[PDB]
Parts: sequence; C-alpha cells; structure tokens
Amino acid sequence: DIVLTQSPASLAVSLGQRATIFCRASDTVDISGDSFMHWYQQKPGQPPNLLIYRASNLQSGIPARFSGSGSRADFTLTIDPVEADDVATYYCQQSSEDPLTFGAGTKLELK
Amino acid sequence: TLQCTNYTEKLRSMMKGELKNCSFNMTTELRDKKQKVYSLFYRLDVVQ
Amino acid sequence: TLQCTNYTEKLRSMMKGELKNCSFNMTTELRDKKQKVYSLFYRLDVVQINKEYRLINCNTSAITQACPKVSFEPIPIHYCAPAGF
Amino acid sequence: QVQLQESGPGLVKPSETLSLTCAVSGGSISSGHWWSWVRQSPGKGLEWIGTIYHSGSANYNPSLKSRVTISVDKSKNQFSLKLTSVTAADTAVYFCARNAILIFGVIAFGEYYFCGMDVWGQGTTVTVSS
Amino acid sequence: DIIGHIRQAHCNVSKATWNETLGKVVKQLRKHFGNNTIIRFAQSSGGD
Ligand SMILES: *[C@@H]1O[C@H](CO)[C@@H](O[C@@H]2O[C@H](CO)[C@@H](O[C@@H]3O[C@H](CO[C@H]4O[C@H](CO)[C@@H](O)[C@H](O)[C@@H]4O)[C@@H](O)[C@H](O[C@H]4O[C@H](CO)[C@@H](O)[C@H](O)[C@@H]4O[C@H]4O[C@H](CO)[C@@H](O)[C@H](O)[C@@H]4O)[C@@H]3O)[C@H](O)[C@H]2NC(C)=O)[C@H](O)[C@H]1NC(C)=O
Ligand SMILES: *[C@@H]1O[C@H](CO)[C@@H](O)[C@H](O)[C@H]1NC(C)=O
Ligand SMILES: *[C@@H]1O[C@H](CO)[C@@H](O)[C@H](O)[C@H]1NC(C)=O
Ligand SMILES: *[C@@H]1O[C@H](CO)[C@@H](O)[C@H](O)[C@H]1NC(C)=O
Ligand SMILES: *[C@@H]1O[C@H](CO)[C@@H](O)[C@H](O)[C@H]1NC(C)=O
Ligand SMILES: *[C@@H]1O[C@H](CO)[C@@H](O)[C@H](O)[C@H]1NC(C)=O
Ligand SMILES: *[C@@H]1O[C@H](CO)[C@@H](O)[C@H](O)[C@H]1NC(C)=O
Ligand SMILES: *[C@@H]1O[C@H](CO)[C@@H](O)[C@H](O)[C@H]1NC(C)=O
Repeated sequence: DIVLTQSPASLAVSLGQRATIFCRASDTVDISGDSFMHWYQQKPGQPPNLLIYRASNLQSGIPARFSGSGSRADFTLTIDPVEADDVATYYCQQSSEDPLTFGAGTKLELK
Repeated sequence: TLQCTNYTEKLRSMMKGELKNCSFNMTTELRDKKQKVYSLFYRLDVVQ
Repeated sequence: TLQCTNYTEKLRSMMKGELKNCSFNMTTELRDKKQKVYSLFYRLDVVQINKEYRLINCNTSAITQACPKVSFEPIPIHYCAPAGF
Repeated sequence: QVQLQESGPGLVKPSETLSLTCAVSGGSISSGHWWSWVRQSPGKGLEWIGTIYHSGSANYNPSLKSRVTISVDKSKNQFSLKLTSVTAADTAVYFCARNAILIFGVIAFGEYYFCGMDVWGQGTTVTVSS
Repeated sequence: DIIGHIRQAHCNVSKATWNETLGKVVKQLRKHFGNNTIIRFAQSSGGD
C-alpha cells in the first residue's frame, strides 16, 4: 500500500492569513509526469468534496483561493486567504497504486 | 549483458510488461573507454 | 587515449608546439596482450580531450592505413573513347 | 449534475452481512466513470473498500478481499456493496462516490488512471451491535 | 525516454466496412465451396 503521512494534525490561523498543509507519500505517485495527488475538504457532518485534482488543478465550482503543488511524494496544498467558511478537516488521496489511500486529515480552525 | 527493469511498474494498461529499461556498458569512440547507457527495449527484443 | 608531451620543449623555431611524443597502449598479434608504444604525431593529428589526446579522426570515422608499398606519385592517365564516339 | 443517495441497515448484528444500495439520480451508472465505496470512522481516516466499472470488472482493497463484494444493477441504476462477517471494528459512515477517469487512450486496453472522486453522497452511518 | 503517458500501438478498421468486405468474400468463397454451407473466419494458428 502507499502510505500518506499528513502534517500538521491541526493548524489554525486568523481570517485573511494563508495556510499550507503538507502531504508526504511513502512512495512516488507521479505516473509518466502526471501527479496523482487529490485534495478534499470535509466539513464536519458533511461528505468530503474534491477540491484539487492531479495535485495542482482546481476543480470547477471551487473558489479561486484554493490551489496545490508538489511532485513525486512531497506535496503542499494551500488556502489563500482562509475564510470563515473554510473550517474543515482536509485530506490528501492517492490514485497511483491500488488500494486507494487517504491521509490522516488536518483540522483547519479559526484563530 | 543487459540489466533490465520494467520501465513503469504503475501501468494498468495492456502495455504493462512492455518497454523494459535496460542498462549496459556500451563501447565509445575510444577503444580504451566505456560508457554506461540506459535505453528502452520492447519486451520482444530482450530475452532473459 | 594518448598520453602526449611536447617532443622538444627547447625549440625556438616555428616547430615549437608541433610534433608531440605520444604514449599509448596498442594491441598486438595476440588478443590477450597489449604493447606500450611511443610515437610522434603532428599536432594537427592529435586533439586534446581532457595530457590526454585522441586522434582528430576518432570524432568522425575509422582510419585506413595506406599501404606503404603503393606510391602516391601521379602517373599520366589517357582517356580513350569507345567505338562510335 | 448527478446525486447519490444510500440506503440500508444502520444497525447490523455481529458476523452477518451488511448490504448497502446507492441510487444514482440525474446521471447514468452505465457511463465512463467508476463507482466506489469509502468509509470513515473515529480514529480512522477515509478507507477505500472497492470500485466497479459498469462492465462488471472490479478492484478491491487487499485486506477486505475475502469479505467485500460489490455489484452494478444497470436496470435499477444502483450500486451495491455486500460486506460479510461484520465486526465492531467495522462501525463507520459509508459513502458512495463517483471516481472521474482520465481515459488517456483506448479503454479496451486499460489506459485509464483514476483521477478524483468528484461526487459524494451523504453517508449511511452503520454501527455493529446486538 | 517517452514523453507523457505510455499507450498501446493499434490499428482501427471500421466494423461496417469490414463486415461488408467479409460478406463479399463469403459469397465468392461459396461459388467454389458450395452453397448452403457455413464459412468461418478464425484467428491465425500459432507460429512465428
Ligand atoms: C482507434 O480507435 C479507438 C477507439 O475509439 C480510439 O480511441 C480513443 O483514442 C483517443 C486518443 O487517440 C482517446 O482520447 C482521449 O479521450 C479522453 C476522453 O474524451 C472524452 O472526454 C473529453 C474531456 O474529458 C472530451 O473532450 C471528449 O470529447 C470525450 O467526451 C479525453 O479526455 C482525452 O483528451 C486529452 O487528449 C486529447 C488528445 O489531443 C486532447 O485534445 C485533450 O485536450 C486532452 O488533453 C490531455 O491529454 C493530452 C495528451 O493526451 C495532454 O497533452 C493535455 O495536457 C491533457 O492532459 C483524449 O481525447 C479516447 O478516449 C479513445 N476512446 C476510447 C475508446 O475511450 C483511437 O483514438 C483510434 N485511433 C486512431 C488510430 O484513429
Ligand atoms: C515486469 O512485469 C511483468 C509482467 O508479467 C512481471 O512478470 C515482471 O516480474 C515485472 N518485472 C519487474 C522487475 O518488476
Ligand atoms: C559495467 O562494468 C562494471 C565494472 O565494475 C560493472 O560493475 C557493471 O555491472 C557493468 N554494468 C553493466 C550494466 O553490466
Ligand atoms: C607545448 O608547447 C605549447 C606551445 O604553445 C604549450 O602551450 C604547451 O603547454 C606545451 N606542452 C607541454 C606538455 O610542454
Ligand atoms: C596502458 O595500460 C596500463 C594498464 O595496463 C595503464 O596503467 C596505462 O596508463 C596505459 N597507458 C596509457 C598511455 O594510457
Ligand atoms: C567533432 O565533430 C563535430 C561535428 O560532429 C564538430 O563540431 C567538432 O568540432 C569536432 N571536434 C573537433 C575537435 O573539431
Ligand atoms: C532507467 O532506470 C534508471 C535507474 O537509475 C533511471 O535513472 C532512468 O531514468 C531509467 N530510464 C528511463 C528512460 O526512464
Ligand atoms: C482515418 O483518418 C482519416 C483522417 O482524415 C479519416 O478521414 C478517416 O475516417 C479515418 N478512418 C478510420 C477508419 O478511422
């Protein structure tokens, strides 16, 4: 299995401040140049909603404040600025090798 | 002698097992020197 | 690969820097053995590779040795037409 | 767009089989997408169970291979998961979701790499108890 | 190396055109082998 280490377990910033959440795969998720790293926002009580696909591409309907980055096994996802409606647990997901695996989940809260 | 591995172990297509990444000590322009070469070969061209 | 030095370092003539004394490992009659050969080459025939030098032609082609028994002296050649011309 | 709605028992006696059916409304299960099941539980992040293509071919999580079977019902437009020998450790919220595919080539030769679960249902909470 | 994804090489023959082509072939074969018979096309046998 591909193991995804997510860090920090919890991050909090005041409104208007950018936040970065890291995801470190146990192995490479890049297949022939395409980085198969996915990023989801799971609001408490809600299902997760895909935000970023193929590591850096923003999903349609998701505000422009979301973006991603990374290559190989080291990925950095970010929110710029974090708004009040962004309090959520965020997870990374890999589709490079079956079984699909998910990260631990980072709780983004206001401060 | 070639030292070959599968080019991409993550393929789920009909091409899995095709295109091996083979390394070898190839000769160079000067008779006294050697170079290490990596190249791709189709499975049908390389026999264990 | 050739290991070359200037044949004569004391020259004050136009030959200073030309004509190098190159040491190299050449093959011999038996594949198992090698021989160490010292020879002189003109500078124009040896190019530095990085001292270590190679023949200028290693970059593009194999070199065929001219047979020493065959003279390069031009001889007259007559051209003669076939019948009807 | 297409919505996913699940239904099945929210309480299952230990060691019997849980059966969840996810209805697809507004889309078509027989399309170039893969359908999958995901679970969430306190202490455990999202864990993948398996995925199905409408042709009937399916991939499963290696630790669950002996206990989880999934299927597609093309006439009902429904995706089903049957999990046998359920234990207390299997308490979780179960989501049905649609996995988008790159399909960079002829699908007959594979050439599809999974690329993002873009549509998720609401989740059926299942507790194992008796 | 290969830029981008690895994909299988392939040929594409239209089904309607090929089916018409075989229909023409079957009638012409029947002219030599007899009518009211069955003509089967199958993949080639093994070999090089
Ligand atoms: C022989 O017969 C087979 C049988 O049909 C036929 O198969 C098809 O091959 C093509 C490639 O040759 C496959 O193409 C891909 O299809 C997907 C899916 O298409 C649907 O969805 C897209 C949008 O999601 C719609 O636009 C489309 O109309 C369909 O509804 C496409 O997503 C792929 O698009 C990418 O590649 C295109 C190729 O140029 C780009 O134009 C396009 O912008 C996309 O770019 C992405 O890939 C590029 C490289 O691949 C990359 O550079 C970009 O940055 C970007 O990442 C693509 O069209 C098609 O799926 C196959 N059909 C099957 C069976 O699924 C063969 O083509 C045919 N060959 C011969 C010899 O004629
Ligand atoms: C390459 O793939 C083939 C597919 O059958 C497999 O048998 C082989 O072990 C693979 N090689 C390596 C080095 O993983
Ligand atoms: C090239 O030669 C070296 C000599 O030590 C050897 O170790 C190496 O395995 C050779 N490489 C290949 C690809 O055979
Ligand atoms: C040979 O002479 C040339 C003259 O320019 C000089 O550059 C070169 O260093 C000399 N080489 C040796 C080995 O003395
Ligand atoms: C000839 O080969 C020997 C090893 O057998 C090596 O030490 C020497 O440097 C070589 N000579 C030249 C001129 O390269
Ligand atoms: C070697 O050949 C290339 C062309 O193939 C040429 O540009 C280069 O100058 C040559 N080397 C020397 C030392 O002249
Ligand atoms: C073959 O494998 C080696 C292993 O180090 C790697 O560096 C090289 O890029 C591979 N070749 C290709 C063409 O991917
Ligand atoms: C082959 O490609 C040409 C390109 O113009 C197209 O017109 C033709 O229909 C194609 N044929 C098949 C059988 O795909």
